[PDB]
Amino acid sequence: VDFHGYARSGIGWTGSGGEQQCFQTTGAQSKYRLGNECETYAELKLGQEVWKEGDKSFYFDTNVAYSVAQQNDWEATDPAFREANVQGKNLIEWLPGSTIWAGKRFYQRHDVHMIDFYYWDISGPGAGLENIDVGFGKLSLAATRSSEAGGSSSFASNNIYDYTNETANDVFDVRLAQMEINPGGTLELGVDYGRANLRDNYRLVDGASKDGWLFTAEHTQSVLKGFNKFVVQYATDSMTSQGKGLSQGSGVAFDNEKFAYNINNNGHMLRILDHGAISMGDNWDMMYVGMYQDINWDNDNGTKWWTVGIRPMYKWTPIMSTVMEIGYDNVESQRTGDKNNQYKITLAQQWQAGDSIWSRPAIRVFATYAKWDEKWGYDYTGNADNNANFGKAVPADFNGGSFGRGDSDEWTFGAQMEIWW
Amino acid sequence: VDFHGYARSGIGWTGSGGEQQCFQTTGAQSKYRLGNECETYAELKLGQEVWKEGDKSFYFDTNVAYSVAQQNDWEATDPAFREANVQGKNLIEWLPGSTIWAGKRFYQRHDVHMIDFYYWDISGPGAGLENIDVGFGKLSLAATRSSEAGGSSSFASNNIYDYTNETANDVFDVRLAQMEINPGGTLELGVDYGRANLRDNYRLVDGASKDGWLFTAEHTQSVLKGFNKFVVQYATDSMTSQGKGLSQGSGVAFDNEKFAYNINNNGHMLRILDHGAISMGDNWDMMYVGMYQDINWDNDNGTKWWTVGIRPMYKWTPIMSTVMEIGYDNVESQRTGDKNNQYKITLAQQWQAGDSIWSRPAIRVFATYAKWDEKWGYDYTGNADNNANFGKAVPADFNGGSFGRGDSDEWTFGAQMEIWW
Amino acid sequence: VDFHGYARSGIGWTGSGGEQQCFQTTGAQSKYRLGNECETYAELKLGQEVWKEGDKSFYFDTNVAYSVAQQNDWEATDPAFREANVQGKNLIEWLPGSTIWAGKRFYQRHDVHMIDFYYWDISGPGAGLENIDVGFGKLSLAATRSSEAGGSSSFASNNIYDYTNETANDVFDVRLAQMEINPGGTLELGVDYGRANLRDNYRLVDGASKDGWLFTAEHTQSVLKGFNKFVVQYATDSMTSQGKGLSQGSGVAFDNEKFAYNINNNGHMLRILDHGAISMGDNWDMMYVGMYQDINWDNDNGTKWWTVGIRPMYKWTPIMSTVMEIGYDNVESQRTGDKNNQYKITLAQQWQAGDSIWSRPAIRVFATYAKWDEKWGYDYTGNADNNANFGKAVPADFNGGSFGRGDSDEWTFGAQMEIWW
Ligand SMILES: OC[C@H]1O[C@H](O[C@H]2[C@H](O)[C@@H](O)[C@@H](O[C@H]3[C@H](O)[C@@H](O)[C@@H](O)O[C@@H]3CO)O[C@@H]2CO)[C@H](O)[C@@H](O)[C@@H]1O
Ligand SMILES: OC[C@H]1O[C@H](O[C@H]2[C@H](O)[C@@H](O)[C@@H](O[C@H]3[C@H](O)[C@@H](O)[C@@H](O)O[C@@H]3CO)O[C@@H]2CO)[C@H](O)[C@@H](O)[C@@H]1O
Ligand SMILES: OC[C@H]1O[C@H](O[C@H]2[C@H](O)[C@@H](O)[C@@H](O[C@H]3[C@H](O)[C@@H](O)[C@@H](O)O[C@@H]3CO)O[C@@H]2CO)[C@H](O)[C@@H](O)[C@@H]1O
Ligand SMILES: [Mg+2]
Repeated sequence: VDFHGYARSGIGWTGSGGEQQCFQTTGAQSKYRLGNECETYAELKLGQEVWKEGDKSFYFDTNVAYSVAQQNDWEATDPAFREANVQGKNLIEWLPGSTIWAGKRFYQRHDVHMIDFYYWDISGPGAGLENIDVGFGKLSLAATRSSEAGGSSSFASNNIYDYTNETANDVFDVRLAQMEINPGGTLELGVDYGRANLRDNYRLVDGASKDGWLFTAEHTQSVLKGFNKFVVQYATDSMTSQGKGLSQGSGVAFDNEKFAYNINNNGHMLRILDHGAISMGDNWDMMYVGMYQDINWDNDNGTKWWTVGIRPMYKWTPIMSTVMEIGYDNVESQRTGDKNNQYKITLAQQWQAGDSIWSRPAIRVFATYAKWDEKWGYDYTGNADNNANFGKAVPADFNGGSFGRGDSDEWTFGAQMEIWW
Repeated sequence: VDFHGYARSGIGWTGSGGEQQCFQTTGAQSKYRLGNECETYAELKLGQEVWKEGDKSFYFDTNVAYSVAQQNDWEATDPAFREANVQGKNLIEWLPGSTIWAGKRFYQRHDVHMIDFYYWDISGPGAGLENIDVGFGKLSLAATRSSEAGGSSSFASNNIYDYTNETANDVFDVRLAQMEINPGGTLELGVDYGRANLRDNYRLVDGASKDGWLFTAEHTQSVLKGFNKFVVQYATDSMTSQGKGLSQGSGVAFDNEKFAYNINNNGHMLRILDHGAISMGDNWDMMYVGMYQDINWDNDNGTKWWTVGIRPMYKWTPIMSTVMEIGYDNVESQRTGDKNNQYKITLAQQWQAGDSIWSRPAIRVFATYAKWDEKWGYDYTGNADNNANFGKAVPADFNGGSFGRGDSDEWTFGAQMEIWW
Repeated sequence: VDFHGYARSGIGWTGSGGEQQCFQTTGAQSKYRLGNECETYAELKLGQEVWKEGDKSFYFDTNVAYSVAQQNDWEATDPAFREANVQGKNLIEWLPGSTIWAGKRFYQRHDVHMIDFYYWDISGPGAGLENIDVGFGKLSLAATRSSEAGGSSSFASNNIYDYTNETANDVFDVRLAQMEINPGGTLELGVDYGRANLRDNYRLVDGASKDGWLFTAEHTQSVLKGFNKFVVQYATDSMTSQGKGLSQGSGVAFDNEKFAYNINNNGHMLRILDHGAISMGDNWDMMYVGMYQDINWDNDNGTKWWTVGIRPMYKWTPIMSTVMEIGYDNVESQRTGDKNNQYKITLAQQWQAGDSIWSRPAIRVFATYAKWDEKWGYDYTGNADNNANFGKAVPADFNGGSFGRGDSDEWTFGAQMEIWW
């Protein structure tokens, strides 16, 4: 049996009082990871090569995820059965070196570690013909699925409350990669086309986006004994809300009281990202991110995001170092023009089973500090039925109430373990 | 650690629209498997031989099942802890080669793959003395348990709504097998006696079946480089409803509104089955089933079922083939004399890690087509309290409403993976 | 992959009728284990040494628990994700042979097998520096966490029903062990200090205990080819209710109707324990316990407990024996002075993969008998709101109703498997 996974777990305290807290800017889709994670998360994989004959082989892989709050010993939970697929390599003579697979599978995800941000991820149930050799590069083809909670109607109503049927969305993906545009660099290009796939007779709301596009282009340059990635992405409509490759063409959301409300995503998104990790000499390592994301919706509720941070590691011993992370966020509401922002600074002393910023297990002892000043928030007060502004960006003092995290401070500290195997 | 299991997973589309659908005749207890399965199901076993001394050994086995809808990546679920038992072989000098075991264990199940139909299965918590050598054959003894949701009353009421206590049922099993009645053939005989085991003072409903019998006789003949099984079974009363060896002597069911209703199973069942797989030459393999099942209940709500289908595999390469399945069902209501029926035809191109119809992993790409015409259905409209005909067979247009699947068509298609290890 | 666990599973019957029952004295915190367990419980561990360099190594461990009722095959359940931690040994040059760890981990538990009683157990999320060599003995340091369901208020109310916020408690532990006070004996000493850690601004009830102490001293003497432990413990206030090392300084409980009620634990506890297992010759083994526990609360609802039992094993063969267990309990209510008591006698014939009372797998076939006479019970009738005596000790006939198990008899029997690996 093969055994792999990821897991993080720990214990912490908040400067002001009680269990530890985590800090994320209202409107941003991420937080600066170090000494700013508040869960025990864990994926346990058990795979195995079940048959081999020369070049031909069949591999079986599975994944079961657990997420608990780590406030107690016995903590019951509903695990997620995230992957169970079979991949057969070299089984098709004519297209050599390629694989065909079917089943639930995490499929070629692209992410940014220090902010735990996945920027191109279409995993889920699916199937595909992977790694076909096109000479100048490798070309892969796949189809995956997602399905939104409700959003379709059995008959034609004018009442959004009748659109409660789960609505399926398909994604068709095509990538061309490992092209050496330059010396040291490579270029990957991909096209994603998604669409809500309606049951015979069902109907979507009026004006629902329905389908959409995501265009990705990623360049990898080898540098300072490490690397640098520069991405640029462009999304359209039903692909703007998730923004990783998955489609939500129905435009209907739901309150905690089962009331349907309208999230319509016609619009577009533009992403410009650059991240990497470089080694400078023998005693330093350092990861870094810089991103600007702009979701512009017709519905006028989009946002414009900016981030930057760096994680420099300095090594006393081959297995003892001092890590430091500094991050800055700033989100501006499309609807109101206000701006929310924050900055965090963490200081940690770790012991890892490695000599790299990328090596783990790791055992940290840290201290984090954050100061934010938010001037807007989302209005989730009331009910999708009571409230008409339900789920819209609204200023910090809108109608004498108060939205957003405010303008304060805080510091937390503790011990943590993190590890991929 | 030992690692074994079963798992199936995939992606599909319905000709008419949306996610894929599966087809099963109303009244039949099975569907023709190929390109007609709509879940990600998976059992993960982790066992181990914990002690051996010569002939003596102690084996530890466990099983944990997962079933999700494969419409998304993160799909939480409550797993079933299905087996955790210990078997010790040769530990009793006097009866050599035999095992004694205790714990939850799948125990000697007999099924029919293409229709995924288990026809003799009494697994659950239990214990037994297995494989005693009686000279002309092997004789095994076991006791397993089941318990129905409610069905007993603390005091004597006349109101069925007072019969809500979980009611336990025990099964006592005896089999005599591996007897060579003829050359190439073998004969197994088994007797099952089950009964509801009431708590001190509790009482069952008036007229409740209470106990019952299942008699099995299975002949296996070696043929065409494969085999053929011919079964004949006979059940009585509290063994007719489940019809695999488990007992339900209480006769009380429950609506989705927690209202008790009366399912009384006094009557009998007669099963005549013949299935097998044969190889004809070097380029063809083919599985086949033929069955006739008649449940006759006093309560007049039984049914009379008929099935036939064949799955012929033709192999282009030692690892690439074209499979085809064709199935026919026809169920007639005891209560109304009407008949429901259907026929399915699937065509698939697979790649397996084998050269057999029985070998897997397998990766299929298929298309299925079905046409049914149902003339009756079960009335589950209303409430066990609102409705008096709750859960009874009723014609297709009974009281202007409509029961059954109707008289239509459909075709689906997709990709799937399936594998036992 | 490393694979370990514990698991017990089986099938049983009650003399009087139905599934088997288990017997525990009202007020006692344990039952005499043999042929007196009614669940399928199982922990499945999968660990692994992920990196080693000479003396230095990093170990990864995990645990997932399942508990089902064994009344059926398919039994769904919510598993508990109990441990996921990383321990790195010898990573700190200056303090050699010591480990530093972080994550959810079972940490140095001390228990009493025949009564399944854990008397010093602070496991949960946490971190620590383990096994520092202090010359005359080994000194370890750790901090673990727990959190009670509710018990804090956002503002200052006088209504206990406003104290519904989960309230966290930290524990700080220090032990000094492996000191050879005498020849053959050793001495461990430990101090535990726990306290509810309130969020900025939240408040506890008036008079809430808040914090507390647990003092442990355990002496182990090597004897009769086995051993003997003699413990003495002393707890104070917020450590008296759990009484194993975990803190509950809030004093607020909840009915099944979400109504807060007051459990206040100011008081103290005194524990005197002596247990062990000895071998006498070659044909006998025998475990034994003797304990006296007195929880004295200001609130006057404490109890005074007494137990004694012995489990003598006599071995026919190196792998076939006859086990016997005899236990006696007697609890007296602090509030009413009444006394509850019981005695059990079990007789079993087992087959184990060992020659010891401590060796398993084991497969038992047994019969148990118990006779009790309880004269008081807890009043859980009504609601924390309806009832004012909710949850208090009350005599057996208080207000014409009836509390406690009464004065009866019973006998059960069956087969079971049990195994740690
Ligand atoms: O295994 C490689 C991978 O390990 C780590 O990624 C894990 C994350 O740490 C963990 O939070 C989780 O990520 C989730 C994202 O937060 C969320 O945006 C969404 O996409 O679901 C994710 C769950 O899959 O899981 C991943 C891995 O399963 C590490 O951060 C990565 O650097 C590394 O690529
Ligand atoms: O492992 C041998 C076994 O593998 C396959 O059987 C699995 C079925 O595919 C799967 O559906 C499931 O069967 C369930 C039945 O549908 C149901 O009638 C009832 O009896 O519960 C069953 C769950 O145990 O599980 C089995 C195996 O666990 C394959 O179909 C068989 O040919 C083969 O014998
Ligand atoms: O693995 C060593 C350990 O095995 C056995 O202990 C298990 C118990 O049999 C099992 O009931 C369970 O114990 C629970 C206690 O009943 C309860 O008081 C509380 O502390 O939670 C416990 C769950 O951890 O689990 C343990 C082991 O996980 C055996 O009894 C012991 O002798 C032995 O030390
Ligand atoms: Mg659940």
